[PDB]
Amino acid sequence: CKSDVMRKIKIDKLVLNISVGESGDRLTRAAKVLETLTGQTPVLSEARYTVRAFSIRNDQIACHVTVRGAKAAEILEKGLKVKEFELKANNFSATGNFGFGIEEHIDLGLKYDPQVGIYGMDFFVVLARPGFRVSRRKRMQDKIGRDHLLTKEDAINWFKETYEGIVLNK
Amino acid sequence: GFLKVIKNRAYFKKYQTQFRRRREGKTDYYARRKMIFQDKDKFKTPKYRVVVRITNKTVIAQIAYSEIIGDKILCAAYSHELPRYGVKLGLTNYAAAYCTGLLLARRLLQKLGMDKQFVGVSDAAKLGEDYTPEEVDERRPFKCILDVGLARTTTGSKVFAVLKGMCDGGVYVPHSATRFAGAGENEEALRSRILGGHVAAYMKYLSGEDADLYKKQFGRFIAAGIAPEALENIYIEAHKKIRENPAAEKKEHKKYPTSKKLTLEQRKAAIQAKLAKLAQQA
Amino acid sequence: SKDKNRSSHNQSHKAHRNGFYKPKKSAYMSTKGMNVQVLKNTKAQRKFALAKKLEAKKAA
Amino acid sequence: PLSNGRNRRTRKLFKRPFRGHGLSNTSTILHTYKVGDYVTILCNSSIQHGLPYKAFHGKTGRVWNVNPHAIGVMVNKKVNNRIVVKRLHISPEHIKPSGCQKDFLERKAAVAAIRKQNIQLKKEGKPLLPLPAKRLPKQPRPAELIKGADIKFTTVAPLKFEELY
RNA sequence: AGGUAGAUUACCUGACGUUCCCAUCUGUGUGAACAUAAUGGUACUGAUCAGGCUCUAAGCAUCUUUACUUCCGUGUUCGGAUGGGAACGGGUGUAUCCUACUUGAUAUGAACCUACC
RNA sequence: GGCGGCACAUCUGUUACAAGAUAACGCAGGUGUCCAAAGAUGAACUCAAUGAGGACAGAAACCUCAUGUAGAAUAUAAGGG
RNA sequence: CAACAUCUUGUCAAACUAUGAAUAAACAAAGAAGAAUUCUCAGUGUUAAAUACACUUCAGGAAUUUAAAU
Repeated sequence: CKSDVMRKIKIDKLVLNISVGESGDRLTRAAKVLETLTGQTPVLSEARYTVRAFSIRNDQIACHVTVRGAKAAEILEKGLKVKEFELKANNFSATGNFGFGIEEHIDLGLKYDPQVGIYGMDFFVVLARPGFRVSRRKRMQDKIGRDHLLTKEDAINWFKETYEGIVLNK
Repeated sequence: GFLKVIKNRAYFKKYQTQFRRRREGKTDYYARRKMIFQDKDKFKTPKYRVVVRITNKTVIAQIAYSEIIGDKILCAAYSHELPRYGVKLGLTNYAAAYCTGLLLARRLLQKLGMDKQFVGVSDAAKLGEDYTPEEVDERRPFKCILDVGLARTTTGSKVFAVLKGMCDGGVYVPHSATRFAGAGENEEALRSRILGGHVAAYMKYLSGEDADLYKKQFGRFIAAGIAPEALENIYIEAHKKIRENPAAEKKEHKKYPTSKKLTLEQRKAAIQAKLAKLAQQA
Repeated sequence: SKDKNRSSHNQSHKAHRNGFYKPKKSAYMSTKGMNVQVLKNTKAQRKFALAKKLEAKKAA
Repeated sequence: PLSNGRNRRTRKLFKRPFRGHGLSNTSTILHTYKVGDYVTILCNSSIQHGLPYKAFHGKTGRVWNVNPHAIGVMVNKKVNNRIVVKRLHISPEHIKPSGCQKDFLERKAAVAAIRKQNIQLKKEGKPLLPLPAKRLPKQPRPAELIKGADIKFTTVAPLKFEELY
């Protein structure tokens, strides 16, 4: 009857973001790859503060999407497979999340036409526990206790336990 | 190192806490003060609200009017007492919310004694069409407001299923039929969900799909032997058995003390013992 | 020819020579602008009472 | 030389009380006012609609009419050498019940309790109780004797000056 | 003892750890329809396999904070009044009113209607 | 007096004296507009900033968590909300 | 080294403020005509319906007590 069941970690959100500095053509295709990879329409993110150094307010810059549940675990493994389960100790946030990056998306390399192109992607994994809804529910929204909230090493141990991935300190 | 902690004493000396219930996350004090405000020229004439709150397992419906001392409850009705009327499982359905609302209307009119001239609708073929009580002779029906609370009002929400039951019981609640289970298609779309037609169309579908899923989702229904053809008739009889005996029905409560406060003598001695421990330790 | 702009000197002494004239009681008992329904009830009763009182007068 | 704005010189008058911002209590909109009551006008700057003029702030008036959302208040205003009657219509957020008659209504109740007991005593034939005595300014206290067995003496003399530095 | 609705709006807040859940509440399973969004995360609806892990509630601490009492201190200032002292500046005496900041001790909620235990 | 300026119609803070009134060609500033939405209503959300993470990406691009009593925003001068 | 946090110290604000006097401002201390109680009680309207409540010369009418309330 031990209550460790309610303390099991689980990936509840995986966000994939492609940031390109130009609006149109490149952003149109950068959305298509994210739709083909996951299966849901991404979000065209517009700039918040214009910067002449990067040649960017109202213009749409990036595209992102979040997948949850069984689909989140599938795409995370694909992103980890190309990384070969090689994650630095620095990649893990002090809150209990982590992320990494990808330069070439594997997807459909067969019909690699110049129209589709090659885009780099970044994976960010937001972990959780059963009981985290108490901060997201509309009625009686509260704060999760400090002990229940994750930590840097709690995520690291989860990474080494479910995927048998090592953490390097270089 | 760098902390720049914005939680210092200078931060608290000017902090302004919110209202206790709003600080708790239970009451919207911006819409509440619109549901409370009786006209000033109607001195101490109560303004009634149907406080419809749905927990994970019950449908709490109450009739309240506000005073400076507090809120006074004129009548109440829960779904956990529906087994007395023959409904044993699915106490939070769209079908069980209609029974909870209708039971409250008939329980209330029995108290005021106006339950013989205000009867609403009773037949099962008119469960889907709009009904609002009107003047009988020259006596207006009981008027009440729907307090929804922190619940979004979508076009299927159960808080309007409770409202539909109250209006069918003969209690006037101003509304529009654009947020019921219908508000599209017609009566039979609204009628089917009131009679549990949406629950007794998923048991059949699940039984076709999988046996594990069917027993996982409706495990206690199978033990009770409620076939997907009995739910529709169950709510017909429950409605019949409410309009005939709504007025309630039927000791020592076992306390469990938790900690109790420490007195000054015990609290002071804790410091002294710890201080003495520090002396010998250091 | 610059002149003195304004002074409140001797103003209070003037105001108290014939003191602050309080309003009469009739000022506090006006009814213009009262509640519409309250005035309707009052008119209905005063009309009812006057008709009854006049009826006795004609009777006797 | 100020200006002639409707809300001139209200940097400190209209400021909310310290840590008293936000919504007001619900007793403000739930208190029941009747014609003849005593109220105090207290402008609530958080409600800019129907804000009474700043000269009526803190003035104690009488309720002369009760409308569906507004309370009529009758206050005295001073003019050149006379006093005029001002009739307002204020929402309940900007007013407050007045305690000007708090003690008077208590002495009204004391005399009513005595009068109620007197009629019962007169029926019984027994002598009636007297009405409570009127309030008086602090009277010259009468002569009193002090028992010296539990009396302690402390001499009082001027003190030697001591420097504050 | 718990839940719904509240009134006072920190004695009710914040940080650190801690105790039960037997009912209740919560977290909990799911996505077929109402409904929902980029995402069943939210909101919606259907349910009951498990759990007191977080909620929630009760308590701990030479806890910041907050709320009353004393002290600060009749010390700051002030209403009234000289043919009173001083070249000024400014500051007495007389009949009176009397703060604040800090500090020390105490507390950390009381209370209203309905249902269940 | 003239030249200069508008204290001439007018708003905010201060002079200003804890009701109201209130001087100087006293001080620091403001107006002759702007808005079919920047009016009305309903719903959802929470802001500035800081910390820690994510390929190009760096002090500044976009994504995520946490703290966050308003330190943001509210057409405009200042003061209030 | 700085620099950043944090704990003290010294001195200030007409256009800074938690706190906040003294002096003041506006009420009450019994005028639908100097109180109170008891009985009876009508017209409208609020109200789910009211005998509650609101206004009506504290609608009205009749008795007893009463001149008191710094």
